[PDB]
Amino acid sequence: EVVLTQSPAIVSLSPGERATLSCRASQSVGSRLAWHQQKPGLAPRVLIYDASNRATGIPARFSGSGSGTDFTLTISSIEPEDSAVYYCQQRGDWPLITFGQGTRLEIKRTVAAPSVFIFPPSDEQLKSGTASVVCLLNNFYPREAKVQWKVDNALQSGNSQESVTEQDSKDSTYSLSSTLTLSKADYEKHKVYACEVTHQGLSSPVTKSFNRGE
Amino acid sequence: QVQLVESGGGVVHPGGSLRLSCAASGFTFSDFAMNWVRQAPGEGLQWVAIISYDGRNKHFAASVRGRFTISRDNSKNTMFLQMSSLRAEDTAIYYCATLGGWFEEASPTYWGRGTLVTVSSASTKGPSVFPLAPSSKSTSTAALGCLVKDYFPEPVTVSWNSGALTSGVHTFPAVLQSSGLYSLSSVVTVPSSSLGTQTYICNVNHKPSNTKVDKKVEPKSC
Amino acid sequence: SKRSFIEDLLF
Repeated sequence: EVVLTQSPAIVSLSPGERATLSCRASQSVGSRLAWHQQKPGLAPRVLIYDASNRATGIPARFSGSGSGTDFTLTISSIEPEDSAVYYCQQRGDWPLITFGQGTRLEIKRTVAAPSVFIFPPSDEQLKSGTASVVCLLNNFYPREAKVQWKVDNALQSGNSQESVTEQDSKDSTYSLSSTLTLSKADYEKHKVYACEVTHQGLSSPVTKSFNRGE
Repeated sequence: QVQLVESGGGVVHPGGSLRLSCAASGFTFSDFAMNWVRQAPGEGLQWVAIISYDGRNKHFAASVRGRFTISRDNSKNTMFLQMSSLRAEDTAIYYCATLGGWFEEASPTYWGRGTLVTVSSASTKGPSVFPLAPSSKSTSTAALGCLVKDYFPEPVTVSWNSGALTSGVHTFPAVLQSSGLYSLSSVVTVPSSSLGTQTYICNVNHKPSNTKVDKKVEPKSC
Repeated sequence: SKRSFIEDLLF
Protein backbone atom coordinates (compact mmCIF):
# COMPACT_ATOMS: atom_id res chain seq x y z
CA GLU A 1 0.00 0.00 0.00
CA VAL A 2 2.70 2.48 1.00
CA VAL A 3 4.33 3.31 -2.33
CA LEU A 4 7.84 4.75 -2.09
CA THR A 5 9.15 6.91 -4.94
CA GLN A 6 12.87 7.67 -5.14
CA SER A 7 14.56 10.64 -6.83
CA PRO A 8 16.70 11.07 -8.76
CA ALA A 9 16.78 7.84 -10.78
CA ILE A 10 20.53 8.38 -11.20
CA VAL A 11 23.00 10.83 -9.68
CA SER A 12 26.56 11.37 -10.91
CA LEU A 13 28.94 13.27 -8.67
CA SER A 14 32.65 13.89 -8.12
CA PRO A 15 34.35 12.57 -4.96
CA GLY A 16 34.18 14.72 -1.85
CA GLU A 17 30.93 16.36 -2.94
CA ARG A 18 27.53 15.75 -1.34
CA ALA A 19 24.66 13.58 -2.57
CA THR A 20 21.02 14.03 -1.52
CA LEU A 21 18.63 11.16 -2.26
CA SER A 22 14.86 11.54 -1.85
CA CYS A 23 12.20 8.98 -0.90
CA ARG A 24 8.54 10.03 -0.76
CA ALA A 25 5.79 7.84 0.70
CA SER A 26 2.20 7.67 -0.59
CA GLN A 27 1.06 7.90 3.06
CA SER A 28 2.68 8.87 6.35
CA VAL A 29 5.02 6.25 7.83
CA GLY A 30 6.41 8.34 10.71
CA SER A 31 10.10 7.66 11.30
CA ARG A 32 9.70 3.98 10.27
CA LEU A 33 11.88 4.18 7.17
CA ALA A 34 15.22 2.56 6.41
CA TRP A 35 17.90 2.90 3.74
CA HIS A 36 19.76 -0.04 2.20
CA GLN A 37 22.94 -0.07 0.11
CA GLN A 38 23.61 -2.59 -2.67
CA LYS A 39 26.82 -2.66 -4.66
CA PRO A 40 25.69 -4.75 -7.66
CA GLY A 41 27.02 -8.28 -7.49
CA LEU A 42 26.55 -8.28 -3.69
CA ALA A 43 23.55 -8.57 -1.40
CA PRO A 44 21.92 -5.47 0.13
CA ARG A 45 23.12 -4.01 3.43
CA VAL A 46 21.14 -1.83 5.85
CA LEU A 47 22.47 1.73 6.00
CA ILE A 48 19.98 3.89 7.92
CA TYR A 49 17.25 2.66 10.26
CA ASP A 50 14.39 4.69 11.82
CA ALA A 51 15.04 7.33 9.13
CA SER A 52 18.03 8.98 10.83
CA ASN A 53 20.12 6.39 12.73
CA ARG A 54 23.18 4.75 11.26
CA ALA A 55 23.62 0.98 11.26
CA THR A 56 26.62 -1.05 12.35
CA GLY A 57 29.84 -0.12 10.57
CA ILE A 58 28.26 2.68 8.50
CA PRO A 59 30.64 5.69 8.28
CA ALA A 60 29.50 9.07 9.58
CA ARG A 61 29.36 10.69 6.13
CA PHE A 62 25.96 8.99 5.72
CA SER A 63 22.96 10.72 7.26
CA GLY A 64 19.21 10.29 6.97
CA SER A 65 16.45 12.80 7.64
CA GLY A 66 12.72 13.37 7.46
CA SER A 67 9.48 12.00 8.85
CA GLY A 68 5.96 11.48 7.63
CA THR A 69 6.06 11.50 3.83
CA ASP A 70 9.38 13.13 2.82
CA PHE A 71 12.74 11.52 3.56
CA THR A 72 16.32 12.22 2.55
CA LEU A 73 19.60 10.31 2.67
CA THR A 74 22.66 12.57 2.61
CA ILE A 75 26.22 11.48 1.83
CA SER A 76 28.59 14.29 2.69
CA SER A 77 32.09 13.32 1.48
CA ILE A 78 31.43 11.06 -1.49
CA GLU A 79 34.04 8.32 -1.88
CA PRO A 80 34.55 6.10 -4.96
CA GLU A 81 33.50 3.17 -2.75
CA ASP A 82 30.01 4.69 -2.50
CA SER A 83 29.29 3.76 -6.14
CA ALA A 84 26.13 1.75 -5.49
CA VAL A 85 22.34 1.58 -5.68
CA TYR A 86 20.40 2.86 -2.66
CA TYR A 87 16.93 1.64 -1.70
CA CYS A 88 14.47 2.97 0.84
CA GLN A 89 12.09 0.64 2.63
CA GLN A 90 9.18 1.41 4.95
CA ARG A 91 7.98 -0.65 7.91
CA GLY A 92 4.97 1.46 8.94
CA ASP A 93 2.71 -1.23 7.44
CA TRP A 94 4.68 -4.00 9.09
CA PRO A 95 2.80 -7.00 7.63
CA LEU A 96 3.19 -5.18 4.24
CA ILE A 97 6.82 -4.16 3.64
CA THR A 98 7.54 -2.09 0.54
CA PHE A 99 10.70 -0.88 -1.18
CA GLY A 100 11.37 2.09 -3.39
CA GLN A 101 12.45 1.56 -6.98
CA GLY A 102 16.04 2.56 -6.15
CA THR A 103 18.49 5.38 -6.82
CA ARG A 104 21.93 4.80 -8.34
CA LEU A 105 25.00 6.83 -7.33
CA GLU A 106 27.72 7.01 -9.98
CA ILE A 107 31.05 8.56 -9.00
CA LYS A 108 32.52 11.13 -11.39
CA ARG A 109 36.23 10.94 -12.11
CA THR A 110 38.73 12.39 -14.56
CA VAL A 111 38.05 11.22 -18.12
CA ALA A 112 39.96 8.03 -19.01
CA ALA A 113 40.28 6.70 -22.55
CA PRO A 114 39.67 2.96 -23.02
CA SER A 115 42.51 0.48 -23.47
CA VAL A 116 41.29 -1.48 -26.51
CA PHE A 117 42.43 -5.07 -27.14
CA ILE A 118 41.17 -7.38 -29.90
CA PHE A 119 41.08 -11.16 -29.53
CA PRO A 120 40.99 -13.41 -32.61
CA PRO A 121 38.82 -16.52 -32.30
CA SER A 122 40.42 -19.71 -31.04
CA ASP A 123 41.01 -22.45 -33.62
CA GLU A 124 39.32 -24.88 -31.22
CA GLN A 125 36.08 -22.89 -31.45
CA LEU A 126 36.51 -22.55 -35.22
CA LYS A 127 36.26 -26.31 -35.78
CA SER A 128 32.99 -26.23 -33.80
CA GLY A 129 31.51 -24.04 -36.56
CA THR A 130 31.35 -20.71 -34.71
CA ALA A 131 33.77 -17.76 -34.60
CA SER A 132 33.66 -15.40 -31.59
CA VAL A 133 35.80 -12.26 -31.91
CA VAL A 134 36.18 -10.36 -28.62
CA CYS A 135 36.83 -6.61 -28.35
CA LEU A 136 37.81 -5.48 -24.85
CA LEU A 137 37.68 -1.86 -23.67
CA ASN A 138 39.49 -1.66 -20.34
CA ASN A 139 39.40 0.97 -17.56
CA PHE A 140 37.60 3.92 -19.11
CA TYR A 141 35.34 6.75 -17.93
CA PRO A 142 32.71 7.98 -18.65
CA ARG A 143 30.64 4.88 -19.35
CA GLU A 144 29.17 6.07 -22.65
CA ALA A 145 31.08 4.19 -25.35
CA LYS A 146 30.25 3.27 -28.95
CA VAL A 147 31.69 -0.02 -30.23
CA GLN A 148 31.17 -0.84 -33.91
CA TRP A 149 32.50 -3.97 -35.61
CA LYS A 150 33.51 -3.75 -39.26
CA VAL A 151 34.41 -6.70 -41.47
CA ASP A 152 36.25 -5.76 -44.69
CA ASN A 153 35.08 -2.16 -44.16
CA ALA A 154 31.48 -3.44 -43.99
CA LEU A 155 29.71 -2.33 -40.81
CA GLN A 156 28.10 -5.14 -38.82
CA SER A 157 24.81 -5.52 -36.91
CA GLY A 158 22.72 -8.19 -35.17
CA ASN A 159 25.92 -10.23 -34.66
CA SER A 160 27.42 -8.35 -31.67
CA GLN A 161 26.65 -8.31 -27.95
CA GLU A 162 28.12 -6.12 -25.20
CA SER A 163 28.64 -6.49 -21.45
CA VAL A 164 29.82 -3.77 -19.04
CA THR A 165 31.35 -4.36 -15.63
CA GLU A 166 29.97 -2.34 -12.75
CA GLN A 167 31.89 0.79 -11.80
CA ASP A 168 34.97 -0.17 -9.80
CA SER A 169 34.87 0.79 -6.13
CA LYS A 170 38.43 2.20 -6.07
CA ASP A 171 39.28 3.80 -9.43
CA SER A 172 35.68 4.44 -10.65
CA THR A 173 36.34 3.05 -14.16
CA TYR A 174 34.26 0.81 -16.43
CA SER A 175 35.25 -2.05 -18.70
CA LEU A 176 33.35 -3.17 -21.79
CA SER A 177 33.56 -6.27 -23.97
CA SER A 178 31.90 -6.56 -27.37
CA THR A 179 31.59 -10.04 -28.83
CA LEU A 180 31.22 -10.63 -32.53
CA THR A 181 29.72 -14.11 -33.10
CA LEU A 182 30.17 -15.56 -36.63
CA SER A 183 29.89 -18.70 -38.65
CA LYS A 184 33.07 -20.63 -39.34
CA ALA A 185 32.44 -20.09 -43.06
CA ASP A 186 31.78 -16.33 -42.96
CA TYR A 187 34.89 -15.85 -40.81
CA GLU A 188 37.20 -17.64 -43.25
CA LYS A 189 35.67 -15.67 -46.15
CA HIS A 190 37.05 -12.32 -44.90
CA LYS A 191 40.38 -10.79 -43.89
CA VAL A 192 40.04 -7.51 -41.97
CA TYR A 193 38.17 -7.73 -38.65
CA ALA A 194 38.03 -4.35 -36.90
CA CYS A 195 36.53 -2.81 -33.77
CA GLU A 196 35.96 0.97 -33.94
CA VAL A 197 35.68 2.69 -30.54
CA THR A 198 34.17 6.15 -30.07
CA HIS A 199 34.67 7.71 -26.63
CA GLN A 200 35.19 11.06 -24.95
CA GLY A 201 38.78 10.19 -24.05
CA LEU A 202 39.70 9.64 -27.71
CA SER A 203 40.39 12.69 -29.88
CA SER A 204 39.27 10.72 -32.95
CA PRO A 205 37.51 7.37 -33.38
CA VAL A 206 40.04 4.57 -32.92
CA THR A 207 39.98 1.36 -34.97
CA LYS A 208 41.46 -1.90 -33.63
CA SER A 209 41.88 -4.50 -36.37
CA PHE A 210 43.43 -7.89 -36.97
CA ASN A 211 43.93 -9.62 -40.32
CA ARG A 212 43.06 -13.32 -40.28
CA GLY A 213 46.18 -15.42 -40.77
CA GLU A 214 48.37 -12.31 -40.67
CA GLN B 1 28.68 -13.48 13.43
CA VAL B 2 25.07 -13.34 12.26
CA GLN B 3 24.57 -15.24 9.01
CA LEU B 4 21.65 -15.97 6.69
CA VAL B 5 22.34 -18.49 3.92
CA GLU B 6 19.74 -19.40 1.28
CA SER B 7 19.65 -22.66 -0.66
CA GLY B 8 17.47 -24.44 -3.18
CA GLY B 9 18.12 -22.20 -6.17
CA GLY B 10 18.16 -23.68 -9.63
CA VAL B 11 16.46 -23.88 -12.98
CA VAL B 12 12.80 -24.97 -12.81
CA HIS B 13 10.45 -25.64 -15.73
CA PRO B 14 7.56 -23.16 -16.18
CA GLY B 15 4.57 -24.18 -14.12
CA GLY B 16 6.79 -26.31 -11.89
CA SER B 17 7.68 -26.04 -8.24
CA LEU B 18 10.74 -25.23 -6.18
CA ARG B 19 11.47 -25.08 -2.46
CA LEU B 20 13.85 -22.48 -1.03
CA SER B 21 15.40 -22.71 2.43
CA CYS B 22 17.14 -20.11 4.59
CA ALA B 23 19.55 -21.20 7.33
CA ALA B 24 20.07 -18.72 10.17
CA SER B 25 22.88 -18.50 12.70
CA GLY B 26 24.31 -16.03 15.18
CA PHE B 27 21.07 -14.43 16.34
CA THR B 28 17.93 -15.45 18.15
CA PHE B 29 16.02 -16.72 15.13
CA SER B 30 12.78 -17.32 17.03
CA ASP B 31 12.54 -13.62 18.00
CA PHE B 32 12.43 -12.29 14.41
CA ALA B 33 9.86 -12.27 11.68
CA MET B 34 11.44 -13.47 8.43
CA ASN B 35 10.95 -12.05 4.94
CA TRP B 36 11.71 -13.10 1.40
CA VAL B 37 12.80 -10.43 -1.09
CA ARG B 38 13.51 -11.00 -4.77
CA GLN B 39 15.34 -9.07 -7.46
CA ALA B 40 14.82 -9.51 -11.23
CA PRO B 41 18.02 -9.69 -13.35
CA GLY B 42 18.59 -5.94 -13.53
CA GLU B 43 15.70 -4.58 -11.48
CA GLY B 44 15.21 -3.44 -7.89
CA LEU B 45 14.15 -5.09 -4.66
CA GLN B 46 10.60 -6.47 -4.48
CA TRP B 47 9.20 -7.73 -1.18
CA VAL B 48 7.65 -11.20 -1.47
CA ALA B 49 6.59 -12.75 1.83
CA ILE B 50 6.76 -12.50 5.62
CA ILE B 51 6.49 -15.16 8.35
CA SER B 52 5.92 -14.17 11.98
CA TYR B 53 8.26 -15.07 14.84
CA ASP B 54 5.93 -17.84 16.01
CA GLY B 55 4.81 -18.95 12.53
CA ARG B 56 1.03 -18.53 12.75
CA ASN B 57 0.99 -15.20 10.89
CA LYS B 58 1.90 -15.12 7.20
CA HIS B 59 1.50 -12.61 4.41
CA PHE B 60 2.33 -12.67 0.68
CA ALA B 61 2.54 -10.02 -2.02
CA ALA B 62 -0.39 -10.24 -4.43
CA SER B 63 1.72 -11.48 -7.35
CA VAL B 64 2.76 -14.67 -5.51
CA ARG B 65 -0.31 -15.15 -3.30
CA GLY B 66 -2.01 -18.50 -3.81
CA ARG B 67 1.17 -19.96 -5.34
CA PHE B 68 3.74 -19.56 -2.54
CA THR B 69 3.59 -21.06 0.93
CA ILE B 70 5.95 -20.24 3.79
CA SER B 71 7.05 -22.20 6.84
CA ARG B 72 9.63 -21.97 9.61
CA ASP B 73 11.22 -24.34 12.12
CA ASN B 74 12.56 -22.55 15.17
CA SER B 75 14.34 -25.69 16.42
CA LYS B 76 16.62 -25.71 13.35
CA ASN B 77 16.84 -21.94 12.71
CA THR B 78 15.51 -22.63 9.21
CA MET B 79 12.73 -21.19 7.07
CA PHE B 80 11.25 -22.55 3.85
CA LEU B 81 9.62 -20.85 0.86
CA GLN B 82 7.62 -23.32 -1.26
CA MET B 83 7.00 -21.95 -4.75
CA SER B 84 4.53 -23.48 -7.21
CA SER B 85 3.07 -22.59 -10.62
CA LEU B 86 6.33 -20.81 -11.39
CA ARG B 87 6.47 -18.45 -14.37
CA ALA B 88 8.90 -16.10 -16.09
CA GLU B 89 8.29 -13.20 -13.70
CA ASP B 90 9.44 -15.34 -10.77
CA THR B 91 12.98 -15.53 -12.21
CA ALA B 92 15.01 -13.61 -9.64
CA ILE B 93 17.67 -13.63 -7.00
CA TYR B 94 15.86 -14.52 -3.77
CA TYR B 95 17.01 -13.07 -0.43
CA CYS B 96 15.83 -13.89 3.07
CA ALA B 97 15.98 -10.95 5.44
CA THR B 98 14.77 -9.37 8.64
CA LEU B 99 13.53 -5.90 7.77
CA GLY B 100 13.05 -4.03 11.06
CA GLY B 101 9.95 -5.49 12.71
CA TRP B 102 6.98 -3.53 14.06
CA PHE B 103 8.34 -2.26 17.37
CA GLU B 104 8.91 1.40 18.12
CA GLU B 105 12.62 0.55 18.36
CA ALA B 106 13.43 -1.13 15.05
CA SER B 107 14.91 -4.61 15.32
CA PRO B 108 18.17 -5.34 13.49
CA THR B 109 18.16 -5.76 9.71
CA TYR B 110 20.03 -8.81 8.43
CA TRP B 111 20.33 -9.76 4.76
CA GLY B 112 21.05 -13.19 3.37
CA ARG B 113 23.51 -13.95 0.62
CA GLY B 114 20.74 -14.73 -1.89
CA THR B 115 19.93 -17.60 -4.24
CA LEU B 116 19.20 -17.58 -7.96
CA VAL B 117 15.99 -19.07 -9.40
CA THR B 118 15.64 -19.40 -13.19
CA VAL B 119 12.24 -20.38 -14.60
CA SER B 120 12.99 -21.74 -18.05
CA SER B 121 12.23 -24.74 -20.25
CA ALA B 122 15.88 -24.86 -21.38
CA SER B 123 18.07 -27.67 -20.09
CA THR B 124 21.10 -27.33 -17.83
CA LYS B 125 24.15 -27.21 -20.11
CA GLY B 126 27.82 -26.97 -19.13
CA PRO B 127 30.22 -24.32 -20.40
CA SER B 128 32.60 -24.48 -23.34
CA VAL B 129 35.74 -22.66 -22.15
CA PHE B 130 37.76 -21.13 -24.99
CA PRO B 131 41.07 -19.26 -24.61
CA LEU B 132 41.54 -15.54 -25.25
CA ALA B 133 45.23 -15.71 -25.87
CA PRO B 134 47.75 -12.87 -25.47
CA SER B 135 48.94 -11.48 -28.80
CA SER B 136 50.15 -8.18 -30.25
CA LYS B 137 47.09 -6.82 -28.42
CA SER B 138 49.14 -5.53 -25.52
CA THR B 139 50.10 -2.08 -24.31
CA SER B 140 53.62 -1.29 -23.06
CA THR B 141 51.12 -5.12 -19.81
CA ALA B 142 49.29 -7.85 -21.74
CA ALA B 143 45.64 -8.92 -21.74
CA LEU B 144 44.52 -12.54 -21.73
CA GLY B 145 41.27 -14.21 -20.81
CA CYS B 146 38.82 -17.09 -20.93
CA LEU B 147 35.65 -17.17 -23.04
CA VAL B 148 32.89 -19.11 -21.27
CA LYS B 149 30.31 -19.88 -23.95
CA ASP B 150 26.96 -21.69 -24.20
CA TYR B 151 26.04 -22.52 -20.62
CA PHE B 152 22.74 -22.46 -18.75
CA PRO B 153 21.80 -21.31 -16.22
CA GLU B 154 23.79 -18.78 -14.17
CA PRO B 155 25.99 -18.54 -12.04
CA VAL B 156 29.52 -19.25 -13.31
CA THR B 157 32.40 -18.11 -11.10
CA VAL B 158 35.81 -17.51 -12.67
CA SER B 159 39.03 -17.38 -10.66
CA TRP B 160 42.58 -17.21 -11.98
CA ASN B 161 45.48 -19.43 -10.90
CA SER B 162 43.16 -20.84 -8.20
CA GLY B 163 42.50 -17.33 -6.91
CA ALA B 164 46.17 -16.35 -6.50
CA LEU B 165 45.76 -13.91 -9.43
CA THR B 166 43.19 -11.30 -8.41
CA SER B 167 44.55 -7.87 -9.31
CA GLY B 168 43.49 -6.72 -12.75
CA VAL B 169 40.87 -9.42 -13.33
CA HIS B 170 37.55 -8.36 -14.84
CA THR B 171 34.73 -10.88 -15.15
CA PHE B 172 32.08 -9.29 -17.36
CA PRO B 173 28.39 -9.93 -16.59
CA ALA B 174 26.87 -12.87 -18.45
CA VAL B 175 24.78 -12.17 -21.55
CA LEU B 176 21.95 -14.39 -22.77
CA GLN B 177 22.65 -15.13 -26.44
CA SER B 178 20.17 -15.60 -29.29
CA SER B 179 20.19 -19.34 -28.46
CA GLY B 180 18.84 -19.16 -24.91
CA LEU B 181 22.37 -19.87 -23.63
CA TYR B 182 24.71 -17.67 -21.62
CA SER B 183 28.11 -16.39 -22.72
CA LEU B 184 30.64 -14.82 -20.35
CA SER B 185 34.27 -13.72 -20.58
CA SER B 186 36.88 -13.03 -17.89
CA VAL B 187 40.08 -11.09 -18.60
CA VAL B 188 43.22 -10.17 -16.66
CA THR B 189 46.05 -7.73 -17.40
CA VAL B 190 49.53 -9.13 -16.71
CA PRO B 191 53.14 -8.10 -17.40
CA SER B 192 54.22 -9.15 -20.90
CA SER B 193 57.59 -10.22 -19.49
CA SER B 194 55.89 -13.17 -17.73
CA LEU B 195 53.97 -14.63 -20.70
CA GLY B 196 56.74 -17.04 -21.62
CA THR B 197 57.47 -17.93 -17.98
CA GLN B 198 54.37 -17.90 -15.73
CA THR B 199 51.44 -20.26 -16.31
CA TYR B 200 47.96 -18.70 -16.39
CA ILE B 201 45.00 -21.01 -15.75
CA CYS B 202 41.42 -19.81 -15.53
CA ASN B 203 39.19 -21.83 -13.21
CA VAL B 204 35.57 -21.80 -14.40
CA ASN B 205 33.01 -23.15 -11.91
CA HIS B 206 29.46 -23.89 -13.09
CA LYS B 207 27.70 -25.39 -10.08
CA PRO B 208 24.30 -25.77 -11.86
CA SER B 209 25.57 -28.28 -14.46
CA ASN B 210 28.27 -30.19 -12.49
CA THR B 211 31.25 -28.76 -14.35
CA LYS B 212 34.61 -27.49 -13.06
CA VAL B 213 36.68 -26.65 -16.13
CA ASP B 214 40.31 -25.52 -15.84
CA LYS B 215 41.83 -23.96 -18.96
CA LYS B 216 45.48 -22.97 -19.40
CA VAL B 217 45.72 -19.93 -21.69
CA GLU B 218 48.97 -19.92 -23.60
CA PRO B 219 50.41 -16.91 -25.46
CA LYS B 220 49.88 -16.89 -29.21
CA SER B 221 52.89 -17.22 -31.50
CA CYS B 222 52.08 -13.73 -32.83
CA SER C 1 1.26 -15.09 24.06
CA LYS C 2 1.14 -11.30 24.31
CA ARG C 3 3.13 -10.40 21.18
CA SER C 4 1.15 -12.88 19.07
CA PHE C 5 -2.10 -11.15 20.09
CA ILE C 6 -0.96 -7.79 18.73
CA GLU C 7 0.62 -9.34 15.64
CA ASP C 8 -2.78 -10.81 14.79
CA LEU C 9 -4.13 -7.25 14.76
CA LEU C 10 -1.35 -6.05 12.46
CA PHE C 11 -1.78 -8.97 10.05
